[PDB]
Amino acid sequence: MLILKGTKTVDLSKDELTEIIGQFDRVHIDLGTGDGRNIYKLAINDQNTFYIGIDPVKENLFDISKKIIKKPSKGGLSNVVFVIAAAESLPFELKNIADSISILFPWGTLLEYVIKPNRDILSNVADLAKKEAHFEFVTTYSDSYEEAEIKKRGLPLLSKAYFLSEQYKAELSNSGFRIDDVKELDNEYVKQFNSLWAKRLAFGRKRSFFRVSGHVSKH
Repeated sequence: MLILKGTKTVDLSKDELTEIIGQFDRVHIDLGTGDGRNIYKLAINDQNTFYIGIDPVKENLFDISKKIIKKPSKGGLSNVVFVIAAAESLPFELKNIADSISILFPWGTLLEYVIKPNRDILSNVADLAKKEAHFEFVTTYSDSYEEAEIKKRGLPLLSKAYFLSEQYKAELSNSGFRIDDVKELDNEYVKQFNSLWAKRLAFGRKRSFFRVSGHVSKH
């Protein structure tokens, strides 16, 4: 398993990970975490949870990664690690570790995995979580082109009706996710997030966002 220490990637063993999370009552995993700013804000405000942000593009994380390793007086944190990995190839070391898991504003292939949904991929995501872990997926089209691309490929259109459908619910269930709630949210809700991408979404044109949440049932 590869983690980020500043701008450098280093190996982290299962045994090392175990020792780190031993100091926390809860563990949260944010998949496709982006620039790290969402995780940073959560972590600084909740020192009783260990936050794992996973992203395949390490350069997206450099700035926040450099911040978390500073002294506490300069913004350093001890309850955050950034894992460099993709949804299609998650580290075995993260199996059965999370009390909660989020996928926030995914785009491209990750978004397709969530909305189709891709059973094989979501099953591997569910494997990261402990029995009955909380989950939330928050989705929207990134831009008109992405909307057109997903639609051209014959993928389902993002709507509350679709996420409420018996078919989506059954498919997520087969992947190990029990949907408890589906909400349509607005730009104002998104303003709560701290990532640059979320700010751009929140303050840009009016857009529909959807939150599907519940608990991991696979276990």
